[PDB]
Amino acid sequence: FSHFLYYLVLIVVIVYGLYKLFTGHGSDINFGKFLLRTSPYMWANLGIALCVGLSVVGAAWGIFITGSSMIGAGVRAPRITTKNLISIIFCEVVAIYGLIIAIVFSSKLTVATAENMYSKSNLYTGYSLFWAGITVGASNLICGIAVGITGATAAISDAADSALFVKILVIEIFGSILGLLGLIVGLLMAGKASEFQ
Amino acid sequence: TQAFQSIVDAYGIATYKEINAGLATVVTFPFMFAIMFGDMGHGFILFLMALFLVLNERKFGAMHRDEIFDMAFTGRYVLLLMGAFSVYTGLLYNDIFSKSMTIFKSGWQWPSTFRKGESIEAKKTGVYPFGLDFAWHGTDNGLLFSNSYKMKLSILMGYAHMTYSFMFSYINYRAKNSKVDIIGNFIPGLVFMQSIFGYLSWAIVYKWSKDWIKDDKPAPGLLNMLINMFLAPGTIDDQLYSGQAKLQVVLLLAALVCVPWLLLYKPLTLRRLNK
Amino acid sequence: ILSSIWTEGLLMCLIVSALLLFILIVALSWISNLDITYGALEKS
Amino acid sequence: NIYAPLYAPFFGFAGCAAAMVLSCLGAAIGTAKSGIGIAGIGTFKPELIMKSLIPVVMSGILAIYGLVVAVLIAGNLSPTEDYTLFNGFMHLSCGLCVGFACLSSGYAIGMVGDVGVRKYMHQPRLFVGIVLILIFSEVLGLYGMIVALILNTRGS
Amino acid sequence: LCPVYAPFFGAIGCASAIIFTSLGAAYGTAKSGVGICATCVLRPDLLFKNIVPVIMAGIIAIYGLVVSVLVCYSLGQKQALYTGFIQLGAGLSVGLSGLAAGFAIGIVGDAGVRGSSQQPRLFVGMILILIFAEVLGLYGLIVALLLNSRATQ
Amino acid sequence: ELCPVYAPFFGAIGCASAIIFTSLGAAYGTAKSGVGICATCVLRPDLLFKNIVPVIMAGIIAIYGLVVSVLVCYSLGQKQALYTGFIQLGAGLSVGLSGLAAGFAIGIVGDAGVRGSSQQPRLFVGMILILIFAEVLGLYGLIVALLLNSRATQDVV
Amino acid sequence: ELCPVYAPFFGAIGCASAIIFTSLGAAYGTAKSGVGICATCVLRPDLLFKNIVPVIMAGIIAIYGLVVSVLVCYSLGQKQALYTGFIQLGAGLSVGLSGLAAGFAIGIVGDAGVRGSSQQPRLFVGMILILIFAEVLGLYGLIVALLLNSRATQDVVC
Amino acid sequence: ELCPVYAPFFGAIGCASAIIFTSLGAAYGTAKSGVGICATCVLRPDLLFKNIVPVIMAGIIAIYGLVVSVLVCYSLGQKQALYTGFIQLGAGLSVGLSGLAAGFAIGIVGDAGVRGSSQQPRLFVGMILILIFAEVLGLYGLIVALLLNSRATQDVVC
Amino acid sequence: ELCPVYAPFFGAIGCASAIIFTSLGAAYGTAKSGVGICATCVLRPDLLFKNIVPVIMAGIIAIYGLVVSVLVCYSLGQKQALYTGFIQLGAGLSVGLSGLAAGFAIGIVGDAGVRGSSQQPRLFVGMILILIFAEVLGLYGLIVALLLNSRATQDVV
Amino acid sequence: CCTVLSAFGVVILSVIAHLFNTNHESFVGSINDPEDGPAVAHTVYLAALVYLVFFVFCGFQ
Amino acid sequence: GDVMIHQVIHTIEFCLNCISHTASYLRLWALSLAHAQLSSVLWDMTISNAFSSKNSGSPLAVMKVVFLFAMWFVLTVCILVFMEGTSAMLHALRLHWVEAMSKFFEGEGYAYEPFSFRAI
Amino acid sequence: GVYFNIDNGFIEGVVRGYRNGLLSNNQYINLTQCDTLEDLKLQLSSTDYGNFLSSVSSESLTTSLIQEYASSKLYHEFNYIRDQSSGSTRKFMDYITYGYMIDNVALMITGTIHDRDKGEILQRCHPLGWFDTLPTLSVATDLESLYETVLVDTPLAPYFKNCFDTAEELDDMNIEIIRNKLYKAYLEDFYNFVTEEIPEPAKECMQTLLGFEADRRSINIALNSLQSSDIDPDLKSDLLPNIGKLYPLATFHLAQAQDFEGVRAALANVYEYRGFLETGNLEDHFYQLEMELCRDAFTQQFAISTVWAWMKSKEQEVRNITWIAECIAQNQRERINNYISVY
Amino acid sequence: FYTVVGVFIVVSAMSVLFWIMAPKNNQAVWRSTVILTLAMMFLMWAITFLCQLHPLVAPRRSDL
Repeated sequence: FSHFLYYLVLIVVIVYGLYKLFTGHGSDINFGKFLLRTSPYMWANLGIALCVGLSVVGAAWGIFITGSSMIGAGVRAPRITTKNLISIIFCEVVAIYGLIIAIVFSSKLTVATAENMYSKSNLYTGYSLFWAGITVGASNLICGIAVGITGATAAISDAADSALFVKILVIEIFGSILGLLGLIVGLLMAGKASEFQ
Repeated sequence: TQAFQSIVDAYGIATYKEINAGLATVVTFPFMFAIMFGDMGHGFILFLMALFLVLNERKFGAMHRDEIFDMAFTGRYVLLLMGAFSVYTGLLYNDIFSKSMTIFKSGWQWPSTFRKGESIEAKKTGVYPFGLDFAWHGTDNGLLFSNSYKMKLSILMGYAHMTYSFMFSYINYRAKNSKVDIIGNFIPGLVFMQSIFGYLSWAIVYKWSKDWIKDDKPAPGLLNMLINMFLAPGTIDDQLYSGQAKLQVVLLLAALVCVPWLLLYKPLTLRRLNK
Repeated sequence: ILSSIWTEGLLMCLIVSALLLFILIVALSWISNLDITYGALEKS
Repeated sequence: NIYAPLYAPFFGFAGCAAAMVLSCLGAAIGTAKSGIGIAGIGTFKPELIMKSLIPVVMSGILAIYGLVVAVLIAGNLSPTEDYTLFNGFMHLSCGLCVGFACLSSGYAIGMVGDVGVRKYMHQPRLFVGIVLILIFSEVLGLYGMIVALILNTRGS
Repeated sequence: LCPVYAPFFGAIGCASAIIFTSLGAAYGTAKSGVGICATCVLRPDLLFKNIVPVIMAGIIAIYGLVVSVLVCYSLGQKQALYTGFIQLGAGLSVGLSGLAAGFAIGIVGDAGVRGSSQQPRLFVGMILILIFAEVLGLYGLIVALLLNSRATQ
Repeated sequence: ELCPVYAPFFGAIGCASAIIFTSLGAAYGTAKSGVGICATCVLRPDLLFKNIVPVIMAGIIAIYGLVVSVLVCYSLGQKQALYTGFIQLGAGLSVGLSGLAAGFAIGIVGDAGVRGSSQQPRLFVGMILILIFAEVLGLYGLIVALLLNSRATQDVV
Repeated sequence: ELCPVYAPFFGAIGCASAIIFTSLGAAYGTAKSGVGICATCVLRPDLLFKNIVPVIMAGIIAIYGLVVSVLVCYSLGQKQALYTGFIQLGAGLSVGLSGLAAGFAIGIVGDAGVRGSSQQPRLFVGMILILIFAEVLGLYGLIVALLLNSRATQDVVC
Repeated sequence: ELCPVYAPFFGAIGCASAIIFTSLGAAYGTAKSGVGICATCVLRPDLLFKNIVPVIMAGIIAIYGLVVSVLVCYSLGQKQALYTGFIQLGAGLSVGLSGLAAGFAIGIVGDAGVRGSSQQPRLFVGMILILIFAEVLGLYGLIVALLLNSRATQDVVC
Repeated sequence: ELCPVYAPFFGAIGCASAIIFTSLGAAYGTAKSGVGICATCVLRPDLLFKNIVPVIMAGIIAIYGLVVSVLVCYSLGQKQALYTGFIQLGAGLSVGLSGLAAGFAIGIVGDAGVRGSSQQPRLFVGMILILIFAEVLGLYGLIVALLLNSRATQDVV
Repeated sequence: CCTVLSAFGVVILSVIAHLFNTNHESFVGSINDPEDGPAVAHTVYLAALVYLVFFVFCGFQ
Repeated sequence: GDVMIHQVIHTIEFCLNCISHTASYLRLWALSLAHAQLSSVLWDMTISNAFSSKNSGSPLAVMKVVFLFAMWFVLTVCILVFMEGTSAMLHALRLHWVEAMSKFFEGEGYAYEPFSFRAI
Repeated sequence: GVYFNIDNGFIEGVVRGYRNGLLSNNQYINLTQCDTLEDLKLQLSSTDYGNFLSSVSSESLTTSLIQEYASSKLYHEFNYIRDQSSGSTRKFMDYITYGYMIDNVALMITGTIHDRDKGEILQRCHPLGWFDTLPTLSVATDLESLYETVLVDTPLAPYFKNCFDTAEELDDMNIEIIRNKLYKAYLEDFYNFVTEEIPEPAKECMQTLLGFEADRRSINIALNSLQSSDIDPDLKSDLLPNIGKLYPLATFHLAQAQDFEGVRAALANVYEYRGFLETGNLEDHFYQLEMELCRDAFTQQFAISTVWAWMKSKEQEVRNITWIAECIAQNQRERINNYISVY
Repeated sequence: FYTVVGVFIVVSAMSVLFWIMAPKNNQAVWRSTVILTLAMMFLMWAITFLCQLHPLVAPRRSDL
């Protein structure tokens, strides 16, 4: 039924676009004026909220992936249940990344005067906070899921042999590069963005 | 020190005659707790329910303890310190069940004649003697100041904890009498950590030291100072100290020279000692 | 002006209420996939 | 200026986000799917694990490929300088042609370098062919990064 | 500056702050309560120490209730879009965070209370895992209570 | 402008959804946990009248929806503000989509609990304790909707 | 009116698509054939370098996409015709969604070919011939896009 | 009005479609029949250059797409009638989405024919007979697209 | 106004759709019948040219599309009425989506009849008799589009 | 456990009643705070006496 | 090969962790903000409602204060002490296990457990 | 591997823990050095079997009681893993036990033709293949009155689709036909279940583990039909499963295989089963290939095929322990190292 | 700032005077607990004093 709706929305978009284009009014579907006239606080607050939301839905994702297999693998070998908690920690740090980026973004969130409200800088710092919240929340989502998967494999290879956890912790390190790189990119994107003035 | 030892040995049993990590834990774990748990009201409750177990440790020792209360009574001295530091830090904050304490003289005075319901500022008279100031309580922008203070507090205390626990590695490699491990891991680690985040922790203190309003200078942003120290070296938009643009290049080169040095010193000198 | 029907405010209420409804549909599809382990409740 | 409208940084920060999110998605698929195959042979011949960490490293390079172009798009974005819509469309395209390039290269490295590592515990002569197929599947993101760099220098 | 559609975002933020948080708390209660009911038919003396995942899922819903109450005391007929979208962000933050934290507490909790009946050393393990999943609701509550303080300034 | 013509639409949807989604939640809680009663009272029918508590705690969610539907219904008007319609939509959704979750949790916990309470009679107290935490979700949604509906027509123009 | 301001959007997404869908097809052709290479050279180690020809054959598809995307990139302009953007969008789709097809074909042929060529040594020539017939699809897409891209900026005006 | 600015868009996506939807049917006819050659010639490798006729007849429809894409490409202009763009879109769809059908039919018939022609050698002349009917479905689309493209710029004005 | 600029769009979509969907139906009817033939005469190859009837009757309903996609193609002008484009779209759809159904029916009846006609020799007459009813579907679609296309330019202005 | 809550109810509410009686600015000093100090102190001190009754009654248990 | 690869992993891990731990110590600000704001908005919901200069000495106005102090105190003890300080305890614990015991702590040893009848 | 650990997180990690109790080659060599069944019990007590024969005490300890209790703890571990399963996993666990239900049906209705007592023909039945109407197969003789009375409410009811009851009641010749045909329809249904609802990493490595069961059953039916069967190939082809690697070209030649060479030349064209019928014990070839296919099903992580690969490996472990304890109790040690160990 | 250095002098001199006057029974936990706790108390005092020595943000409220 979802494929029927995906086809129906596509058919309605094609029929509306071709009807609007054939009648000489095709510039009325104006995405640029939509970007110019929507409020920058929508993009800013939506970016902050999706940053701290999608970091947490990746952190909590990885936490259950390498938590349920840690508890399952700890039934026969209970000497992993404290040492291997660093795999919970590596997928938990992607939430503090999104938190400390969301607070730094919300510091740039003041009341702009209505005479200069849809200005160049106010609209720039809405766009920048939106996409720099998206590129941090999605990167921490994907990093949390990857660290959870490579910690769920580590929690079972630890219970197999003790000398394997040191060898497969390296894969968790290379997986946890990603959230820190998103942490860097989201600070470079909203680095030149000013407050709302 | 038994509860701290069990806490630190749950993670990893140390190797033979290594520096014990449960001997710096005995202060830092209740103190890093208290930085997160800062309140004289909740801290006194936790100190009181810990001191109830400390004063009654003879009747509770000869007793069958279930797992939760065995956890709580095995650490009856971790909770006494976790309450005793929480009272200290919640006296540093003005947070007594989320209320302020008008103990000392304030550094901020409010204007005497003002209309009702309007937004007013306070004029700085002095500085508050011990702890945070109590004129930030029912304040609109008090939470911005507490964000700045607690963020820089966390940065400096994490820097202090990391540079304190990094010296124990040097003491380990000195007790093992391995200068190869020292020159391969400690020194390229030390002048990589201190040249970036030691510089950040110094810059926070130096921004706190300068006035930036009496001097009529712009207060520099320290986030986009460390962003621009790696991206655009030598370009300083808001100058923080004299000689900044040429000293940050030296610190950047000292940090970047230790990425090949820490990676290439020890294997290439273990290979040289097999010839 | 952007439009007279699809104005600047309606069209960004229908984006907020589409994101929220997407999160709602995802979460309800998570809770709909929740099944009980019946073998650990029977006598057998 | 009719060639530099004020909504143009939307498509530049979209280029930043498409250059970072999809490239770290490809890097994460490539490191997780391959770490499954590396940890699967953890018990059967554990000595072949530290040699088999190459499809994890070559997956992590795909995030550096997106990092470079995300830095180079975010360095051309300032609220005080003029910024053409041509530049914004060009940054959207150079992030979009490196994100799906690194995504496809990460899918290829993840599908190759776990089957190869998982069959490598039987035949120790597979390793040269595994590294060769990983190079052929890792230049896929290098092609997209080359297009992104040429496109960034063209659009500014 | 303060339009007529501006309290839609605040009212829907106050809605979503309890809706998504109660969905997450309901998943964390139901999935981890199945594990309690499945575990305590062969070893029933672990019934009141396995009750911790549904308590933590309830704490999540309390965190969402706090944001919903604190958003609905700042709603007005003539508020700006600034207040409206900042209440929307304060709703979305605690909504996604409570939803994620409740899903994580539900999936960890039943596995933990099943491993605790076979191995008694896994009770401390499941508690230490669930404490990391509990504070994710706090990590959204921080952004929600910070965006609440910037409502009318 | 402050009181448009399309403003009672959101109020009527808020009056509808408060009873619709709580009836969905209570229906799942009655259904899933009544299948368990009808499956486990063919062998031990002496405890038929104590397994009924998931069904009752599911049916409380429909009363939570009914109260908010009546209180939104007696605040609707032709010339109400758009603010009032937005608040009534929010108060309808805050009870409906939270009592839906509470009813899902009550149905799952009740079906898992009345099947395990016939093999272990000590699990009944734990089932009641989990169902209280499942029913306070809908209670919290009721609290949020009452605090919205008190704010609905207060200083409206 | 004839060279609008939104005109390089179509050329930009045409330059993007010739990398996106072409690298997706080349990645499928390398991955699904490398599964068969790593699955058959367990017991046939000497055929390890004869079996790379599906993977090389799929990498030439990504080279085809690379060439057309670079050659589109060096014709994007700020004051570009909308005809030129339409032609570059068509030339990007013509390489991308045909190199995706050729990559699907090489990925499905090549693993079966390296699974059968380890069992029968005379099936290798047939595998190479079917892979030539599968690669010529992406070659056709490159021919269409190079004949198409050469017509962008021939008689453009305004 | 009669030759608008957006008029080469339909001509460009008709030049693109006639190779996209043609090559992704030719790829199905190559892959689905090549996994039937590589799985059959492990026991009968003397039939290798005889069972490859489904792959050849799947490659012929891609040439059918290539011819129509070239002939639509060399009739594109900046100022062309919208009728010409509609006709070129119709020709591109008529080749592409019918060569896709011909490729599906060749792919489904070809592996069923080559797996059966090694048990009974008198089924090869039946495979060719069914496969000519499966392959003429793209030739019909080529006839429709050439009769469209001959009508494209015949009596166009403005 | 009666003959707009966008009027040849519907005629070109009809001229394409007349052959596109009949090629899909003929492809299905050829593909399943070819699998049925190639799986039914590895044991009895004497029935090879006898069982070719479903492939021929599936190939006829593509000639049904090839007729109308030439008769619509030779009525496409630049300045044509919108009524003509609407009828040519209706004719293309009337042949296409009916020959697609006819091809589905021929493709199912064809392999179901050639896999069973190797056992019973007089199921061949029944197979032809059912395929005639399956091929008159495409014949009916051809009749509908040939009656439409004789009206697309009858009294147009 | 009612004696612990009652002892804290003596101590905390007695300190709160004394801080309302002396017009301390962390309790009276805002506009949203109550206007009359001892009027709130008179009804907090009686609650302190009520919790003292609970502390004495549950102190003999 | 066992020394060069180990030193590459040590270099990547250490240079990653110097950035990744100074941003992970910001949970000392995160959980402090959470504790302060929850202790504020619990006071404001429970006993800020109980403070009123009207009906001074009335039985309803003093049972209001009694019930709201009880509701405040059980919520402070249940959340802000037991189910908040346990999270602060565990976060100060992981700050030792990861951020402090990776700069100097090797941890490859085994415990001294002698042949003893007082441990059987 | 992104949606696996929702319902299958605890289930895999315990089964992965059960995998680590598989005896290695050194733990088998330490069992072949034993002199007494008591020494073998004490050697197994140091493994993860520890104190499973504790209620025996050295007097009633036979080599069949070891096979009883070592398999009984396998069955209780399988029941513990099955009780924590829900949804598609629990259905996958039920589909495993259906193949043991078929063997218990075919073992229960041969104990009534021979008029052996119902209490002793049920202790030989398999405990995992238990359905509630299994003792009530001792009520009728013919197939129709055992289907329409008992086997309709069983989950073996869709598998009686080709069993043609010609009103001949039962000899021993057609109960094997009914057994092979039920197992044929079951292999079809469980392959379609694996292809339909089981996710993709646990799909490709389970289709091979199940097509191997089909190929082994095809070769065993086509090779046991030489000695104790005289049947037509059109009736023999209804017994061979059509899911495997061996079906479309080689089971045809196994259907008209009238001689041993008709089997051997049919299995010479398939690539991984050639050489099985040349040298050595054929049953050992199939068990070795089963263990080599179960070994590389543990190497894929987020897969529910690890349950199948665990229980077949643990059954081979119980068979190896039973073979060793049969060797060290009957004092024959010429083939004590005939165990199969890939772990 | 010199009233931070003046407190550092009297904390550091006290810690040095306790390093040499620690009890001999449990030296490595007397001079490790007391000397480190004075360091951390001084660190949080210096951080909470220097944030208010030269502030950039003034306290601003409406209700007073």
